[PDB]
Amino acid sequence: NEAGFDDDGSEFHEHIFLEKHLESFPKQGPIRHFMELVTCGLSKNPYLSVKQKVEHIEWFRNYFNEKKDILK
Amino acid sequence: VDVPKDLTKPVVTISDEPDILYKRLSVLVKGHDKAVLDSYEYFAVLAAKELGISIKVHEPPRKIERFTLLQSVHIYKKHRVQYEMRTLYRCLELEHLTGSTADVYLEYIQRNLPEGVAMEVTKTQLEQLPEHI
Amino acid sequence: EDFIKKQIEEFNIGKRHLANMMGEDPETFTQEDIDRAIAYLFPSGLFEKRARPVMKHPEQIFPRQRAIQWGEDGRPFHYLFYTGKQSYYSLMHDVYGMLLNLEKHQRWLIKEELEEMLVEKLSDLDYMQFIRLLEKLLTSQCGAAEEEFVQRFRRSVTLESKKQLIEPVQYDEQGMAFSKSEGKRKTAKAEAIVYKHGSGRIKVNGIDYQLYFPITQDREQLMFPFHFVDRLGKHDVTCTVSGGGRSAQAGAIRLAMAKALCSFVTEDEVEWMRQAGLLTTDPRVRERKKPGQEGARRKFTWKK
Amino acid sequence: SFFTKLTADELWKGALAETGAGAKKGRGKRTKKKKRKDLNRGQIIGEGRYGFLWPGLNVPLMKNGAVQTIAQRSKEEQEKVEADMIQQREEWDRKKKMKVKRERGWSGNSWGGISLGPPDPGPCGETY
Amino acid sequence: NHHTYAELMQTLRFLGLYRDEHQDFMDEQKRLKKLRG
Amino acid sequence: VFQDDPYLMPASSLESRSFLLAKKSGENVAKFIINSYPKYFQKDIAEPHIPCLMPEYFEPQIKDISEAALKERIELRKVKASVDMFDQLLQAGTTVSLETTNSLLDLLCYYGTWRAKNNAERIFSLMPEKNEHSYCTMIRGMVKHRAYEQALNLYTELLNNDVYTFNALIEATVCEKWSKILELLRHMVAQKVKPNLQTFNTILKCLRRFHVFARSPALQVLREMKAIGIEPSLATYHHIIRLFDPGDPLKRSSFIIYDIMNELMGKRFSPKDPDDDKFFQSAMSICSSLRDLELAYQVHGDNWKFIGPDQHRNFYYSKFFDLICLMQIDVTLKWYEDLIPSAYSQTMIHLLQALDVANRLEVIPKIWKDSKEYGHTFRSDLREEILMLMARDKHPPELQVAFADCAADIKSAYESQPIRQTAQDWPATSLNCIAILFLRGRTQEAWKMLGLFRKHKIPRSELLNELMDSAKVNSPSQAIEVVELASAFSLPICEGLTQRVMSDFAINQEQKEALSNLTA
Amino acid sequence: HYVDWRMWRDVKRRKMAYEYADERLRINSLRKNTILPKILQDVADEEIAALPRDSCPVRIRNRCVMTSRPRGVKRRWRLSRIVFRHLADHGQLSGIQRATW
Amino acid sequence: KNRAARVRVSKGDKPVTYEEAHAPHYIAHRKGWLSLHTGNLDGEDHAAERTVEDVFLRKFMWGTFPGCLADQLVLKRRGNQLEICAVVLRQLSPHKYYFLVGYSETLLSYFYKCPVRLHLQTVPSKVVYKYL
Amino acid sequence: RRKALPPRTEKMAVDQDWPSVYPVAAPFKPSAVPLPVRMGYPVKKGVPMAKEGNLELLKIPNFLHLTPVAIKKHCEALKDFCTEWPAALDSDEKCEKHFPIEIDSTDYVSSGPSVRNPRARVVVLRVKLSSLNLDDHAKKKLIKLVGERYCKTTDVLTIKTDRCPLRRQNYDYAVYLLTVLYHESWNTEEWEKSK
RNA sequence: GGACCUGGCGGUGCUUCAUAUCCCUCUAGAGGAGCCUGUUCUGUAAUCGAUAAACCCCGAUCAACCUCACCACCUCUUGCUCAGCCUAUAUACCGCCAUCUUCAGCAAACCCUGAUGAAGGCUACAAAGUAAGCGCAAGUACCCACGUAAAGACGUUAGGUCAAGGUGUAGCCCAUGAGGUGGCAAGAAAUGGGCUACAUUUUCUACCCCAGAAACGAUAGCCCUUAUGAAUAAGGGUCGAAGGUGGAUUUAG
Ligand SMILES: [Mg+2]
Ligand SMILES: [Mg+2]
Ligand SMILES: [Mg+2]
Ligand SMILES: [Mg+2]
Ligand SMILES: [Mg+2]
Ligand SMILES: [Mg+2]
Ligand SMILES: [Mg+2]
Ligand SMILES: [Mg+2]
Ligand SMILES: [Mg+2]
Ligand SMILES: [Mg+2]
Repeated sequence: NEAGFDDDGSEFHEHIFLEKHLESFPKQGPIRHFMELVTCGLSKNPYLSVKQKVEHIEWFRNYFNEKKDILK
Repeated sequence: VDVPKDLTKPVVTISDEPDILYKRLSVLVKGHDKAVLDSYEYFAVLAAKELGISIKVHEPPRKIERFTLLQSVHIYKKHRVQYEMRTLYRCLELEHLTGSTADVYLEYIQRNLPEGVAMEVTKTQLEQLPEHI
Repeated sequence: EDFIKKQIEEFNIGKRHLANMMGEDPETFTQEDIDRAIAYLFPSGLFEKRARPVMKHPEQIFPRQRAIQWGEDGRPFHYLFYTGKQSYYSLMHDVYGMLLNLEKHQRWLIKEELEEMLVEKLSDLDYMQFIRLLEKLLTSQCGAAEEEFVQRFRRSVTLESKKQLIEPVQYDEQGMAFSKSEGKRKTAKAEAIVYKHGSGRIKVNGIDYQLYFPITQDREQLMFPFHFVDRLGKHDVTCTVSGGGRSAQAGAIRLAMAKALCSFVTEDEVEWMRQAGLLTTDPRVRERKKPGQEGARRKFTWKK
Repeated sequence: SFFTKLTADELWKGALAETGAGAKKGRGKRTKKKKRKDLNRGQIIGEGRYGFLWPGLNVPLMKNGAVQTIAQRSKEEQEKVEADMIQQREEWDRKKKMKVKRERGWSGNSWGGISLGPPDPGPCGETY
Repeated sequence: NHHTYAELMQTLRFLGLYRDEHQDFMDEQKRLKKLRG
Repeated sequence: VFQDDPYLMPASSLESRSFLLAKKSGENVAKFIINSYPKYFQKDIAEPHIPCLMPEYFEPQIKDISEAALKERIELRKVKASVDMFDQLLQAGTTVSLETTNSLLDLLCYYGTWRAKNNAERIFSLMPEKNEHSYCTMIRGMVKHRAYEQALNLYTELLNNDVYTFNALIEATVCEKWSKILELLRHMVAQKVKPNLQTFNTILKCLRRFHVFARSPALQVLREMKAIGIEPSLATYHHIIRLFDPGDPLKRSSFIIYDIMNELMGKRFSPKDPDDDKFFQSAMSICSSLRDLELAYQVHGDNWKFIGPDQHRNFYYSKFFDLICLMQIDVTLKWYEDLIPSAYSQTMIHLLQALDVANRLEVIPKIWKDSKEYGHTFRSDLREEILMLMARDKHPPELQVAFADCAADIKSAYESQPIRQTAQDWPATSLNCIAILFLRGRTQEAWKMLGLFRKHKIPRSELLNELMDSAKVNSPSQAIEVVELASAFSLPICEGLTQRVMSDFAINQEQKEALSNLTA
Repeated sequence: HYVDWRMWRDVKRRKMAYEYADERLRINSLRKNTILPKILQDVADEEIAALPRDSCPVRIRNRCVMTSRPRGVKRRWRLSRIVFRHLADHGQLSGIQRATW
Repeated sequence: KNRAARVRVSKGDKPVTYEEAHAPHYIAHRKGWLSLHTGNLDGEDHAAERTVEDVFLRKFMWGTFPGCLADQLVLKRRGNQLEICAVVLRQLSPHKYYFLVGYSETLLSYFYKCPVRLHLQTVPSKVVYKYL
Repeated sequence: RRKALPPRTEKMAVDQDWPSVYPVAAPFKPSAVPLPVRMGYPVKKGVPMAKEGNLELLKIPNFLHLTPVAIKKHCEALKDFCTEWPAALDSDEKCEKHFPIEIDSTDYVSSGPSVRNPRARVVVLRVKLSSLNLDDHAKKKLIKLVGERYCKTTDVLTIKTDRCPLRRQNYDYAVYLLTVLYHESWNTEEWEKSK
């Protein structure tokens, strides 16, 4: 059922462990809470790949950085 | 009278790695015709016994999914028609079966499918313990 | 007509072909082998055997049709040809002759069977009058020729059993005799083992009935078999159950207890139980609901 | 759509309206009746707009013992074939629609002086 | 996509291989209507 | 590849050829439609992406001299290359890469005739940078597409400044020339090219025809090939077998080559030379001349691919069955009745004469019926042969029924085709035996058939014998109204009637006897 | 050549909703979140309000494939009840019979 | 009164085939399914796609073999393989038959990205089961 | 104009290689089949439809191929390729002793061109803790951590993995999770010691 | 105008029947009150159709926005469509069904009778009917051989459906077509089907049956919470009436 489509040799740890993608914010804030829940859901979701997950992550990063005016 | 002299035998190699051992191959064939399923499972068990492996058999119950539509087009709610899909299961269990035997047998059967059948394989393999534990 | 022999020889050839295919001695070969082979080679979910594929002997496939009843030209062979019912009337004439011969000396056969034995359609009234001739002939004496002539048509009565089967007793450890039986119901299936030497308490799934059935009518049903037999406190029973309805499980226990007691009990008392009517699975089950109406039988109000 | 399309016999049925109310009771119709037509027989499988020459069905496969290949029918040949098909359909429709001249017997719209030809032959064989 | 389906089948008809009887009927009645005005 | 039902069943070689060619034409039509409308099949519905199923893209991109040059070797044509050379020489005046120039020259030499002349005279403008590869590819092109003096000039120029390059050069030099051949071979072996023996194969192809003074040296050249130990002896061996062609068969060399090809068959083969297709056909051509059955059996894993074209397969099977017929023939007819559906006039003629020499009369009917079932119709050569061979016989009395049946079928086929005019001269040649067989049970058929024959004639001695036997086999008037008429027609029937009239014919009536007397 | 202009509209809606699917989900999560700033939730509400029409997955409808019938369609086969009954009676599809249970 | 995939009874001069003579409640009782796939079964999916491609190819080949067929199609999909089975008449030439077979096979293959094979049975004139 | 030759039925002999004439799955082709097999509802005073125009044979699946002789042939051919099972492994207790770690995946197969299906990712594994842990503190710890993945009636812990789309990814993640679970059950905490 | 054939009709006669149907009988219900959902009617700029039996939780196994086909307003003109049209015609149709049917008749092809007329063709201890074929039936499905489903022909209602889709005819083809904003979808009122209860066989508590308390009732309204959505539903607090078991008539078994 997977003759081809190996996800570019991706790895389970590359899918699940996003701590390396999580570097540009502390570990206590509400942005941290939100992104931790997001990473949880992503690791739970197998349908998408590490590519889509990192695009999601960069999306959130850029958005809350251009809306970084608050930090409340 | 025309009989070939030297039969072309394909190449085979016994790789240094050990083959994996499948504890139990439990296959489940779903169909519409119990006669088709009986012929198919007889075929399978005969091939397995000629290959020299044990075998078990049992027939799970027949499942049905039915639904109702309107018999007419515009206005008749009293009068409907019904339809149903009848699916029939047959389970084939094999024990103490080597990985290469699994490969050859499943390939044979997978080429030998009939048309209106689905085939659900469950492979159970026994393995040692990791090195990090 | 020659197509018949064509099909016969072709059928033999195909039979030999199939025997060679399946790998057996083509000479010794049977119709059950034929039918199993064609079922394995040509499965069919068709419900009717008439519609399922069949490779059968052509003599049995094609129905018998009357051959040419007259020669190449001129007269016919039989002497009733100019009327219908030639064979029927000839047979009735022969029967009348035999009957008057016996006079001067002094189960049945279905209409469809008679039709397919002959080569002509029949009528209800002529069938009735033929049966009347037969029975009035048999009312009086009959010789050997007449007896064999009548038995040529008379068929087997094929009587049924009209009796409740008996399961075999069994023996288990410490030399314990018993008898096991199984009962069913609408949606309840149970299996009960009766121990003869034992007596007193009764178990159900590991629980006694006194507290498993808070209601009294269930225990009344459980007691009805032993109460009728008079075998109340000398034989104990264990049982396991799987069902939804209370009264359903109760009736299942009743049937299983009776079917297990039939072994230990005498045949005459088994017959008494059958007459009592507690050894028959009631076929009644909740009817299907129909799509257009409100229930299994109730319809919406006809509003006029 | 292509899926919405369907076989032609039901189209002709629905267009003719042979049965359903017009026929029953003998009310009939005020002398209008659509005649069925068979386009399947009309044009052979070869005709198309782009007049590609098919050696398998449209052109003989071999010529002078030489294999053929796909080629193009130019505009002049295409319009020539189109005119040929138009005129052919015209003569087909002409031969279809014509007069019917049954010998006038006692009068028009009267079945008096007409003969049906000799009797029909018998089963044993008796030509009358 | 009925787009792909219908475009392919229209091109194939223009090729002259799939005799679409539905379109034949339609274009016949179209010709007759444009003849009758 | 062919269907299973009997109507679509191709029952002849030419029609089967046309059939699978129509199938290939449909395949080409499919290619055309897909490469004309790719967007329709662009959807990759299948989970495994397959370029074999993806639509095909020979579309030049936007003007881009470098990417256009890289796409040159992708498009596989010559107009793009002309335009690219134009754009690079006229306005740009620069080379994208020497490898690109080499590939352009490769393509243009492969594609090549005034067009070839122009393509070859438009390559000298190429930038000074022209290495060996360029020069030897120019030689390749000028050899395999144009005359040989140009290739020789290019080779001399290269010397002043590869295996199959020198192969093409030797082809050019060769295509009597003893000193030429010798010096060529000598300097070629002297150089360190170490060819793949394709040079040797080509020089053999050029030596296709010569006397012993080069046929026999080929044997020592092949022994040298074996000594160096390169050749599988797949094509050069077969070419020398063909060069053996011949006023007298050479049985010694024949046995030698039998043993050679015997060990070649014993060992397993691998293809290396594109010319192994003529191998099969010309090998069987030589086998047919040799005429040996153990030889045929020897010539008979996946080595059955070298047959290929239906023409070579036809020649092979024809010669094979011919040798088998002209070799008991029970095993031969067994092999035949086994391969007839798989296999596809001359072969049937050889079969008929083999059955004749065998005397197996009962087999010919089935063979004729099979030929008729397949494609035997609208030609009476084989009909004449079978009729003559079968009614030279009368020795089976019960088989006269089969005689009558096959005769009736032959006449049903004979009278099919009036419009063609070919059925008119068939009875004049072969009606005699047909009518004799019809006479041999039913007789009225043969009577009226001889009537039609004589009322179409070319009488014959066996025709006289037929008339006599028919007349003698009870009915004076019925015999007279035939024999007397044929006598009044021609003289030999009259000299036979002189005797026929003795028994009971002349006593009936004298008007016909008077006519006989007048004609006599 | 779709069946009708409403089918065309439905296809455009489906395509827009797909090509804006991820964004809609992300901003809807950012709206329905509870702990983040209410002003941020308001900004996200404004973003969703400024988004184009025919982009939400609610405006589309599970219409039929052939007859374009919105109602009376089975999600599995995607076909309308009339066409389903039609080709089932004709026995075109596989393993379906009348429920004479 | 119900009218569903059944023929109106005429005077008795109507040749009818088995499948259209029998009613739509004789499918499993006295008939077989024309198509054979697993999309209908439980656990699998893509049933809508199976059905739409079925009807498409049915109508396609019906319109590319006009006047030659004498029955509905029979489809046999064994895993990835596809097998078409038809019954036609011996009206046109084997040339045309084979050419159209190859053409349809190539088109189906390149369209559905599926391995396809086709088989057809020839008949002099379409069989008749009854005269309705 | 053209006429079809008579079928191969009379041509085929009684001695014949049915495995060779029907090696693989294919339609019925009555023209090639010699058997008079008919199938169809017989009409009053009638019989089923003859094999020639009886397309119901083609409607139904086909099993003329794959006869007992062909099965014997293929098994005799393929027994050269199949391997042998260890004779020492002849019981469930012995096999689970040799390799207590049981692991099983599964996947359906369906007719059609497409083959991918998300259920392919499913995998699970099973092991009895009676022999693997070799201690009691970590045993109590992990049996308290796991909610319902244990089963003491059977004395086996079982876990499922589908978080990753690939079967090999599921396998690797399950192995890593088991390893880290053992390593983290080895130790403890002070709030865990206080109970 | 006289005499007849067939059919319908008879508050037409005799006989035999009526299965939950005619009644007598049996039970439980509808017309009482509230509520949910349709229909009629009122108004609105605001779809459509069926609208006795054989419609009224009917097209719809769904209408907050697409669904939407209406309407006000704003734009497009070869317009996704080798155009399009939910524009008229179900009294042109196919396709799909209600219907008597809780029937058993319909009948090609022949023969005969009536003076060779419309028409009929029944007597079994037998006098002109023979009968293809269809259907009933049989058999198959579910748990049987019974039962329930399924099936149920020829035809009657120009029965319903051009709005599932297609299509003949007649029309718009700068529109009667297409696209996007908004609401449209309320009740002074009458009626239908269904839910709730009007009680102590009840209401509440744990179990579903050996107990203990009271001597009731909101799926309506107000407020709040949550489900999904970009923007009806379930739950919680309050309100604690009508209601006292039905006016002729009527339904199902
Ligand atoms: Mg109905
Ligand atoms: Mg007039
Ligand atoms: Mg929606
Ligand atoms: Mg809407
Ligand atoms: Mg409009
Ligand atoms: Mg109407
Ligand atoms: Mg019913
Ligand atoms: Mg029935
Ligand atoms: Mg009406
Ligand atoms: Mg919401």
